[PDB]
Order: sequence, then C-alpha cells, then structure tokens
Amino acid sequence: PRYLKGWLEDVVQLSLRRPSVHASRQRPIISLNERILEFNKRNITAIIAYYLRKRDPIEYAKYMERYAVGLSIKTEEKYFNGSYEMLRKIASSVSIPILMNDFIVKESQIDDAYNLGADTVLLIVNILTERELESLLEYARSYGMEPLILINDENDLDIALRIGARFIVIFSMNFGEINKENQRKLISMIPSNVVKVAHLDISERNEIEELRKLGVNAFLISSSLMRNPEKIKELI
Repeated sequence: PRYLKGWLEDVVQLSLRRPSVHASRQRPIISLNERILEFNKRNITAIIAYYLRKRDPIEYAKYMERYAVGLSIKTEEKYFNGSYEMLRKIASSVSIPILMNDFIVKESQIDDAYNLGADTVLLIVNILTERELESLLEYARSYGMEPLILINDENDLDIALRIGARFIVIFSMNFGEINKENQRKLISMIPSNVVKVAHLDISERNEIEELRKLGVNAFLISSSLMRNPEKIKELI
C-alpha cells in the first residue's frame, strides 16, 4: 500500500493480517455491474443499498432484495464492526449481487470474498500503488468479478482509467470537503463504456434524473436506509 497515517494506516495494517477463510462458495457470481446495465435497459433506478453494523441483517437483506440492484456489506472488523460470517449468512440468504466493502489490500481478501459468496469487491485507488491496483484488478477478474474502483479526485481517476477499470464509484466529498460540482466533473471524465456509480445522499434524490443523463448508471447509499428501509422505495 501507499504511505498512510492514523486510523487508515491502522486498518490497512490489520487488513494485511486478515486470516484467509477456507470456505467453499455457495452460489454463482451474480454480477453487480451487469445487473446495473440490465436495470438501465429496464429504466429502473439502480440503488446499491448497504449494511454496516454501527435491524436483523437477514430480514433487511431480504427486504432490499425486493428493491435494490445490489447490497454492499461492510466486513472490516475492528472499526466498522463487520465480519466474514455476516457476509456469508447474508449472501446465502439472497440472490441479488453482493459487494464486499472493506479495505482490500492483498489477494487473499479477494479469495475470501469469492469463497464467502460476494459477487465483487471494493478497491480504493488512494491506498494502493497503481501497480498494486492493476494486479488486484486482474486478480478479481480471474474470479469473474469486476471490482468497484473508488476514486476521490482526478489523480485517482487517471490511475483507474490507465489500468482499464470498467466499474467506478465517485463520491461527493474528498476522503472532509463535500463538493457536488467536483463529483459531476469526475463523472464527466469517465468514458461511456465504464459503469459509473455515484455516491448519493437520500436528500439528493431529486438529482437522480440529471445524474442519469450525465452518465451515472447506479447510486450507492450509505446513510438512512438501515434506520428506515422503506426509504429505498422513494429513491426508485
């Protein structure tokens, strides 16, 4: 990984030490990026719901299976209260795409994702060198997973495009300044053969129409839905 400090350094150091799991996968790959493109052809707004333990998780996942295009599950243990067991139980319970949302810094974590039933993984440009990211991209693709690559800024974008990413998520706040104009700028700079995901707050739902016209294919939510799951219906 790159030079890191503070909690982010701590979580990457712990992630490098994550023991591998010897699990056998219980489902096929249910591709997230491909289902987003299907929802786009069906004119159904494509919302990636989330689970982060801070709500019976299975009942929640089954609710979301009815509405969401996919489900992000936070599996980092020390700071975000996740687990591989929670991922596996949710993935075994539903047939929508599952994104393993963690700090993926070594190949064995992609092995873990595959063996536990996740359909893809998050990769974070700004914690990895370009060569590390390219290698992990290739490794994910060897399991039939197109990873969701997170960009922060134009330097991250340049890396992601140079290595041939086809599935990118863009937020509206630097990883702590919020800038919607900058989010739109980064979205515009991604070619149309890339599946693009915008982070969205539920309060921004009036922007979905325009963001779709600007090329966003799906929306990643990270607040409000666990307290009030039915809010996903109004996004859609």
